[PDB]
Amino acid sequence: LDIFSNYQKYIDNEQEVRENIRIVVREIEHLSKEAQIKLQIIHSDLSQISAACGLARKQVELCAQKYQKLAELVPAGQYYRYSDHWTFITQRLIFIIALVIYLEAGFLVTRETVAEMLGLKISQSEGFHLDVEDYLLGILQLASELSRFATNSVTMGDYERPLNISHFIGDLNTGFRLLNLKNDGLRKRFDALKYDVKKIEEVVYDVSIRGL
Amino acid sequence: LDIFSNYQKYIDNEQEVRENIRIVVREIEHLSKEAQIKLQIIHSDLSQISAACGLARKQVELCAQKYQKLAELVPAGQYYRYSDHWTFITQRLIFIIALVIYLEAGFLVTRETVAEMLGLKISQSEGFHLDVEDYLLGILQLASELSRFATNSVTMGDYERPLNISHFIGDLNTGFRLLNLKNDGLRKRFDALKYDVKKIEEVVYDVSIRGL
Amino acid sequence: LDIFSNYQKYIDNEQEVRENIRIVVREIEHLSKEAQIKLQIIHSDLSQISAACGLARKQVELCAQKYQKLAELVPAGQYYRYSDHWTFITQRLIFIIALVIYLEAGFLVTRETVAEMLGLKISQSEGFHLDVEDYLLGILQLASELSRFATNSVTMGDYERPLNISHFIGDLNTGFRLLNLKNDGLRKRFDALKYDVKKIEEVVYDVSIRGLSS
Amino acid sequence: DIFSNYQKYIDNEQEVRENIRIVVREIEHLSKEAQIKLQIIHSDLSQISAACGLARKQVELCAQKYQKLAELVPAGQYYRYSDHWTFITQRLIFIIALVIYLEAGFLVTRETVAEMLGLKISQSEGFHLDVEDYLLGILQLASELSRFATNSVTMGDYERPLNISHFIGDLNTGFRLLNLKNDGLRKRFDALKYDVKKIEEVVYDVSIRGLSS
Amino acid sequence: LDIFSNYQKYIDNEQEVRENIRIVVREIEHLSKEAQIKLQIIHSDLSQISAACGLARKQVELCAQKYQKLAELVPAGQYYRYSDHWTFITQRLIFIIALVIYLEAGFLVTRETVAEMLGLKISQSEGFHLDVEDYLLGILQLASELSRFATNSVTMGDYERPLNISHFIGDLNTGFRLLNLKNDGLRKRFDALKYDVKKIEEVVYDVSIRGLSSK
Amino acid sequence: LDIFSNYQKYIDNEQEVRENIRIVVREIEHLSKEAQIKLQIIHSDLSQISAACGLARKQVELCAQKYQKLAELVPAGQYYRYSDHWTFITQRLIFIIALVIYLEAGFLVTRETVAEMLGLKISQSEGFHLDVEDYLLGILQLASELSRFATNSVTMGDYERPLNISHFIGDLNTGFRLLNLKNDGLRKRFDALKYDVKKIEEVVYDVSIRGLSSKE
Amino acid sequence: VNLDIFSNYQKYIDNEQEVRENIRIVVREIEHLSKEAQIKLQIIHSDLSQISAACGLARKQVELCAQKYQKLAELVPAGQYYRYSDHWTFITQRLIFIIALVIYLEAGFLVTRETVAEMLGLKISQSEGFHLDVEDYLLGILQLASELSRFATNSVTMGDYERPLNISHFIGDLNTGFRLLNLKNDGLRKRFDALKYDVKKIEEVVYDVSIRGLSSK
Amino acid sequence: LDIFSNYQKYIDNEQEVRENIRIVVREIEHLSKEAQIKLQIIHSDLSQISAACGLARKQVELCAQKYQKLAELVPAGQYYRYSDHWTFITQRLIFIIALVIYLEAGFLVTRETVAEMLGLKISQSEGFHLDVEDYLLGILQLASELSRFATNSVTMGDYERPLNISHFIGDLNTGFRLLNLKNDGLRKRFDALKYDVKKIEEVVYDVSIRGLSS
Repeated sequence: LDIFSNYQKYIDNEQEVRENIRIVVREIEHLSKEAQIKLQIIHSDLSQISAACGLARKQVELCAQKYQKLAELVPAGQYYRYSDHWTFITQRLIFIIALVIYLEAGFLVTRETVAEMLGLKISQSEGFHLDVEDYLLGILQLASELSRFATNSVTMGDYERPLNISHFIGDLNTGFRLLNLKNDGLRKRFDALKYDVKKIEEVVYDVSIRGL
Repeated sequence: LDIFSNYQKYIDNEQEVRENIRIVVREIEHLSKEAQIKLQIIHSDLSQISAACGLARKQVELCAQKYQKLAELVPAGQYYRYSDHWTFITQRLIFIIALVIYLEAGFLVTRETVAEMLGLKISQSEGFHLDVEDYLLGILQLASELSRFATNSVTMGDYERPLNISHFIGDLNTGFRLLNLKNDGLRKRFDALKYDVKKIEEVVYDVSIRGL
Repeated sequence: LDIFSNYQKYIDNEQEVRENIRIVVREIEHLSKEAQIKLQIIHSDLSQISAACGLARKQVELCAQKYQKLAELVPAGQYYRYSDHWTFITQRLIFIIALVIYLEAGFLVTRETVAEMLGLKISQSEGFHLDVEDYLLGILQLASELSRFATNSVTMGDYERPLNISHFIGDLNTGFRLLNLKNDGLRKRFDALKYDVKKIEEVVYDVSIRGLSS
Repeated sequence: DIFSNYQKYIDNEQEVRENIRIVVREIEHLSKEAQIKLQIIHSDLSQISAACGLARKQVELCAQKYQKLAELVPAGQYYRYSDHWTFITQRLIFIIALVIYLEAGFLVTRETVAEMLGLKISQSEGFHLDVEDYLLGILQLASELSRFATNSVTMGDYERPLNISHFIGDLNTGFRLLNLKNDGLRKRFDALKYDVKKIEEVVYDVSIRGLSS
Repeated sequence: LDIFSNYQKYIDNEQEVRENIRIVVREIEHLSKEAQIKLQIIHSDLSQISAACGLARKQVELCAQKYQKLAELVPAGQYYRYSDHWTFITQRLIFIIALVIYLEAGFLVTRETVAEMLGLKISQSEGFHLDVEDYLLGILQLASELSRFATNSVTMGDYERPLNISHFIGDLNTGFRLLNLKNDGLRKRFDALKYDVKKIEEVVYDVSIRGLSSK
Repeated sequence: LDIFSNYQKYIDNEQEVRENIRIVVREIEHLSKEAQIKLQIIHSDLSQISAACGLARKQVELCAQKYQKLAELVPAGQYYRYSDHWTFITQRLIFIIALVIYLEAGFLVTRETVAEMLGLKISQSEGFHLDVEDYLLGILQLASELSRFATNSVTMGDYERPLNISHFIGDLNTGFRLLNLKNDGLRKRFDALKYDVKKIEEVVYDVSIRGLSSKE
Repeated sequence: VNLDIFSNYQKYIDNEQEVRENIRIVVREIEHLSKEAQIKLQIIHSDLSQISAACGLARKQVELCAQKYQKLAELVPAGQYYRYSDHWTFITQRLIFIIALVIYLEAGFLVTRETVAEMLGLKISQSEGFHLDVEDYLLGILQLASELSRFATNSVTMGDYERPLNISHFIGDLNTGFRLLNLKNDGLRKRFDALKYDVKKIEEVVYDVSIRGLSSK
Repeated sequence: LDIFSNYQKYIDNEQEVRENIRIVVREIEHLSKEAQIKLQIIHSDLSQISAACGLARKQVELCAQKYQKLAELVPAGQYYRYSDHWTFITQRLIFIIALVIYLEAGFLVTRETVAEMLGLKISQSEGFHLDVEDYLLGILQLASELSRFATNSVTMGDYERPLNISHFIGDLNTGFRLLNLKNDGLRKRFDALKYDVKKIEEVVYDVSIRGLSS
C-alpha cells in the first residue's frame, strides 16, 4: 500500500509533464494557424505570394524557439512516449514549409532543411529530431493545397501555373510508388493522392484545350 | 415520506415550464419555416430576392415577439438549464438573418444586430441574451446555402455572383482559422466548411475559364 | 476582422474559468474518494462503522471549503452554464452523506441538511445552491450500496440488518412511485431500483426462513 | 532522390516490424500454453501446484524470447513499437499474478514480474516493464478469481471464497486509493465492481448455509 | 397543387385526433399508476390486501369512464389505426384486474369480465372491444408479480401462499403450451415465463423443506 | 383452463391468416421486382423507355389481381391490423407507377389513378383502399430515381432531360413544404429530399454551363 | 481490334451465372428444410418430454436434406468444389450443428465427422466426390456451445438438475479439443475465442445447482 | 479426443500452405508495383512509352517465374480453395499486360496470350490456369487508365490519341453489352464503364471542336 503512494509520486510527474507539453504545443498550434491563414491569400491574390511567404517565415523562425523549449520538457529517450502530442502539429507545419519552399523557389524542400528551420536534428541520437514519418505525412498535404492552387490560379489568369504543378505533383506521385508502403496508417493517406492528381490533370487539360 | 411529496411540488413545476417552453419554441419553429421556405425562391428566380428578403423580415419582426414571451417563461439565471430547448431553432434563425443581410447589403451581419432584430441582449447579465456559440453555429450554415447559391446563380445567368461569394466565404474561412477552436461539438462543424469552399472555388473556376 | 479579436478576449475567459473550475472539482473528486474508500470498510468489519462515519465527516467538513471557492469562480446566474462540471461529483457526495446519515441515525438525510454540511443554499436565488435533481440522483445511489450491505451484513452475523434495510429501501421505493417522473435522463436510473429492492427482499427471505437471529 | 533515400529508411522500419511481430508471435504462443494449463484449476483443485509449475516452465522461456525482442528494439524507441506487445504482456502479467496468488496467497510485486522476465524497472536501465501494462495485467485477476471463487465452491472448498474477497478486497482498495483520470485504463477499472459483485455474492452463499470445511 | 391543400385538411384531422387520443390515454396512464402503486402494498403488509384491492377497484370504475370517451374519439373501423396508442396501457390494466381478481377470489379473471369492468365489448363488431392479444399480454404480467409475491409472502409468515401460487402459475403455464404460439412479438414474452415459474418452484421447495405447510 | 383452449382456436386463425397474407404479398413482391428490374433499363438505353414502360404495365395489370385476392383474405375493418404486411410493397409499387406515368406523359400520377390501376378504393369505407400515407411515401421514391435519371440522361446525350426534371422535382419539393408534416416516421424521409434536388440542380448547372468558344 | 473475343466471353459467362442461380435454388430448399429442424428442436427449451419426439422430426428433415444435397452435386462440375463453396458453407454449418445437437440429445456423445457425411450422402474427401468441408464441420459443432449453454439454463428451469453437470463435461472435453488444436488467427480463430463465454455460464450453472444447499440437524 | 489431434495435423498443413502462398503472392505484388509505377510515366512524357513498355515486360518475364512456383504450392484440384489469394493481384497484372499490348501494337491482348506471358494454361484441366473471370476484370481496368490517358495525351500535344482511344474503348463497350452479365460481383464493375466512356467521348469532342485534327 506504500507501494501505491510511491506510485502517485511518479504518476504526478508524468501527468504534470503532459500538461506542460500540451502548453508548449498549444503555442505552436497558435503560430501554425497564423502562417496557414496568411498563406491562404494565395488563392485570390497572386501578387501577395512573396508577401505571404514572408509572414509565414516570420512564423517559422518563431516556432523553432518554442520547439527548443519543448525539447527541455522531454526527457531523453522518451521521444516516442509523448510523440503523439505533436506528430500532428508538425505535419501541419511541415506542409507549411514545403508550400513556402515551392512557392518561392519552385522545388521540393529537403527533410534536412525542415529541421534546419525548426532547430531539430535529423536523428534521435543527436537529440530532439524530426520524425521522418511525420515529414512525409506533411509534404503529402501538398497535394490538396496545390490542386486547389491550380484551380484558383487559372481563375486569376495565370495559365502556366497548372502545367508547372502537374510536373511537381507528377514527380511527387512518382516518388510515392517508388516507395512500397505496407498497409498502415499512412498507406491510407497516400492512396487519396490519386484524386488530387486527378483534378490537376483535368486542369492542365482545360488550359491547353483552349490554348489559354 | 413527505420528503417525496415536496419533491412532486417542485417536479411538477419544472416539467410544466418545459411544456410551456416547447410551446413557445414550436411557434418559433413554425415562423422560421416560413422564412426559410420563402428564401428558397432565390435558387430559381433572381428577381424575387428583395421580394423574399422582405417576407423573411416580416417573419423575424414576429419571432422577436414570441422570443420576448419565452423570456417571461425562463426564470433568471436559469438560461442554460433550458438552453437546449432553443439552441437549435436559434441557429436556424441566425442563419436566416445572416443570409438576408448578405442578400440585401453584401456584408456579414454583426452578432449585436442579430439580437437587435430579435429583442435580446448581448450578455446574460442584461437579461435573455443571444448565446455567442449559437450565433456562430448559425452563420456557419451560410456556407451550405451560398455554395448552392453560387451554383444555382450561374444556372440563371448571373456570372458575377460566384466571384463575390468566394470573397465572402473567403473572408469567412479566414476568420475561422484565425480562431483556434478546441475539439468540441462545434469544431466538427467548422471542419466541414472546406468542402463548401471547395465547390465555390470550383464554380469561380468554371466561369472565368469560359470567360462568361 | 477586429470582431474576431474581441471574440478571443472573451473566449480566453470562458476557457480559463473552465480549467480553473476543473481544478477545484479535481480537489473535490480527491476528497470524495477518501470518504468512499473509508466507508467501504463497512462490508467486512461491522465494528468500524462509527469509526468510518467519522473519517467521512472529516472529509465532508473539508469539501464544503473547496465548494465555497468553487462559488467564487462561478459568476452569478451562470450556475447552469458550468453545472455539468460537478453535477456528477456532487451526486457522488450526496450519496456519501445519505449513507453516513443512515449508518449513524437510521433515517434519511434531508436535502436541506446536505446543503448545511457543504455550505450551500437551497435556492439559486440565495446563491450557489444544491441542484435538487443532483440531490435525488445521489440518494438513489443508496440502493446499490445498501443491497450490498444487507448481503455483506448477514455474512458477518448481524441478522437484523436486512429487515431494517428493507423498510428504508421500502419507504424509499415508495416515494419514487409517489413521484411521476417523465421519461428523461433520471427516469432511467429510478427504473433500475427495482433490481436492488429485488435482492434486498431476497435477503430478508433468507434470514427469517432459517429463523436466523442474533 | 529525396524519395529514394526515403525507401532506404522505410524498408528498415518495416523490416523491424515483421521481425518484431515474429518474436511477439512466439510469445503469444508460449502465453497460450500457460493460460490453457492454468485453466485446469476450475475443475481439479488438486492440479493447482501441478499447473503453477508448467506455467513457470513457460515463463522461464518467455524471458528468453523477451531478451531477443530487446536486441531488435533500438534504444529510446521503446514506445515507437510499444503497441506491438503491450497486449501480450498484460496477457502475461496476469499469468504471473495468478500463479503468485495460487502459490503463496499474496500479490506479486511489479519488480518481481520483471525479475521473472528479464526486464528492468526503468526505461533508463534498458528494456523495462511498462508500469501501465503491469497494472492492466493484474486487473485481469478479477475476472479469473471471480470465476475461481464460483468454481471453487462447486468442488467443495468453502474457504476459497472468503480468502478471495479479502484479496480482491484489498485490490479494489488500492484502485480507488488511486485517482485515475478518464483514459483508456479508467474504463477497465470501472468494470472491476461487477467482479467484486459476484465474489461478495459467493461469500454470502457459503456462510448463509453455514458451510465450513 | 391544390391537391396538396386538400391533403392538409385531412392531415390536420388525423394529427388532431392523435393529440386528442394521447390526452385521454394520459389520463388512463395516470389512473393505472394509482392502482399499481396501491397494490404494491401487498409485498410488505398482508393485512392491507383487501383494503388495497378496494382502492384499485375504485380506480377501475373510473378508467371505464375515460375509456368510453376514448371510444367517442375513435371513428368506427379505425380501431387498429390508433391501436398502438393504448395497447400498452391496457396490458398495464389487464394485469391490474387479473391480480385483484386473484387476490380476492383465488381464480383467474375471464377476458369477458375484464371488458365488463371497463365498458368494452368482446368483438370489434359490437364496438370498441378488448383486443384479445392485449388481454393475454396482460395476464402474462401476472408471473413477474406473483413470483415476487410468493417471495415476499414467506418473508411475512404466510407459508401456504407459495403452494397456492404454484398451482395458479402452474395451470397458467399449462394453458400457454396448450397454445402453439408462432414466433412473433408475443412468443418472446411467453418464453420468459419459465424463469418466473423457476423461482416459484424454488420457493415451494424452501417452505416444505423446513416443514412449514401445517400437514 | 378451458379459457386457454378457446384462446388457441382464435390464435390459430390470426396466425393462419398471417401466413396466408404473406403468401399473397410474396407473389406481389415477385411481380414488383420484375417491373423495377425492367425499368432499370432506362439508365443506359433511352430508346427502350416506352418499351419498358410497357412491360411494367403488364406487371401492374397482374398485381391488381393478386391484390384483389389479398382483399378476400382481410376481414373488413381489420385493414390496419395487418397493414404492416404490405405498406412496404405498396410504396415499392406506387413509386413504380409514378415513374411510368412520368416517363410516358410527363406529369404526376394522381392517387386516384393509382387505385384505378390496382383495383382498390380511395376510402376504407368503400372497401380495401390505398392508404394515403403509403401513396405519399411511394411518390417520394421518385426523387432518388429521377436524380439518377438526370445524371444518366446526360451520359447518353439527352441534354433537355435534366431541365424538365428540375421542374417536376421542383413542383414536387413545392408541395412537400406546402404541407406541414409533424415529426413522425415520414417527416424523416421528406427531409432527405433536399439532397436529391441538390444534385438535380447541380446537373442542370452542368448542362447550361457548357456553351461556346471564341470563333477567333 | 477484334470483338468476337467478347462474344465467346458471353457464352461462358452465361453458364457460370446460370449455374449460380441453379445452385442458389437448391440451397434455398436446404435453408428451408434446415429451418424446420431448428424450429422443432427449439421445443427442448420448455418441454423436456418432447426431446426424443423432436429429435425425430429433425431426422425426418435430415433424411430429406441428403437428397437435395445429392442434386447439388449434379450441379457442381468436378474440381470446382471451392469455386461455389461459399454458396453453402453457411447452410451446412447450420446443419452440422443440427446433427451434433440431435446426436448429443439422443446418445450423449459427440457425432463424428464421418457420420455427418453418412447422414447427408457426402464423402469425406474431395477426391471421392462432393465432400464435407472439414472446416465447415468444425464451425458447425462449435455452434453447440451457444445452444447447450441455453439448454443448461432452461433445463434447471424445468427441474432436471443433472443436465448441467452432464453438459459441463461435454462442453468441457469440447473446450479441451479446441486448445489441443493451435488455430492460427483466421476467420475461425475468432469463433473459437467466443467459446470461453459459453463455458462461463455453463460453469456458473453447475455452481448454482450443487450450491443449493442445506446442512441441518 | 484423439479425433481432435488428427484435426491439428491437417489444420497445420492448410494454414502453413496459406502463409507459403501469401509469401509467393507478396513477391508478385512487389513485381506488379514496379510495372505499374513505371507505366505511370506515360501520363507526362509520351516519349518514354516504348521505354516503359519495356521495363514492364522485364517485370512480366519475372512474374511468370514466381507464378510457376505458386503452382508448386497449390495441390491439384484445389485451385479455387486458395483462389482468393491471387484473384486480385492477377487482375492487377492482366490490366498491366492489356495496357502494354495496347500501347505497343494498338489492339487488345488475347486471354490466351496473357497466359503465354505468365506460364499458365487456359483450362484448369491442363494445370494452373488463368481464371477467365479474373481476365475480364483485368482488361476492364483498361477504361480508367485510358480515359486518363486520353486526357493527359491532349495535355502533351498528341491530338489523335483520343480518337484512337474512343474506337478501342468503343469496341470494348461493345463486347460488354454483347455479353448479358447477370447481377453478381462483376456486373457492378461493368456498369461503371459508361462513366469512363463518358469523358472519353467528351475529350474527342474537345479536340475536333477546335479542329486540332480534321
